[PDB]
Amino acid sequence: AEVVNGKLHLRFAIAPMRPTPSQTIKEFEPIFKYLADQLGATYEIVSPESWAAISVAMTNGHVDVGWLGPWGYVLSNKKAGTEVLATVKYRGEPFYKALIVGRADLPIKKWPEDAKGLKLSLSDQGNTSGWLIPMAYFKSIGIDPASYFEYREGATFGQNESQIQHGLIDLGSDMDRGRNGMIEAGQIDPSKSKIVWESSKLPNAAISVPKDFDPALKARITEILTSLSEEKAQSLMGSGYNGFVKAKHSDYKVIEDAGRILG
Repeated sequence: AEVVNGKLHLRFAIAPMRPTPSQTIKEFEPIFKYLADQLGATYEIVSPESWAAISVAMTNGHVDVGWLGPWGYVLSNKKAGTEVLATVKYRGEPFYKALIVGRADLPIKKWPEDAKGLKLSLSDQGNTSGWLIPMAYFKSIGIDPASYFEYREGATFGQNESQIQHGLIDLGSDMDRGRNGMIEAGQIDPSKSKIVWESSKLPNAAISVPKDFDPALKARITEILTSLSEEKAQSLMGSGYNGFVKAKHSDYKVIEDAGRILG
């Protein structure tokens, strides 16, 4: 962050919460514009296609305020001391769940013991719900996805849902709040898929700043976001996202723990 020609400038970044960067920016830029306006700041914004990429951007000093996925925040905190200021609310709650979605007609009565050799697609290794949590689940039951499934990694949630719907894979990861938004936007036909597995509750996205971020600004940003009403917040964000709660590192313990156990 710097003051340019007397005017504060902020660099924003948004994780790939919606299926494409343009959708993500169109739907969530307004909360960032609001934030910048409360500070009298200019801004710039990007939304990378992968979850790992926004973590790396924050770690490598390119981002003043980032909306990071949980594992992206934990990784960046470990590497660079990135600080979480607040957690986003979805339907009024600072949590969400990971999914494994399957084709609607997939036999699953003995899941996942009846799924050997099926085509499973996980997301990039920076994706909490899309990679970290499902990998932790398989490892907890002694399954190595790369040798158990016809396995692919690195897909986006948009690719996973599309490929399931069109019969190109059997199984793919998603997150509940993400799937909800895709159904609400008419982007998938939910008759063609079903939830096969859901995780326990996970902490939601981490509104994050670099380690040495200006303390006065940090405090203002936190108050600006957390003081929003549900109605005002929702007016500025994609459907379902409707506020922020003050957060700290220990709120992400379950994610840190999962990452540790996977090495």
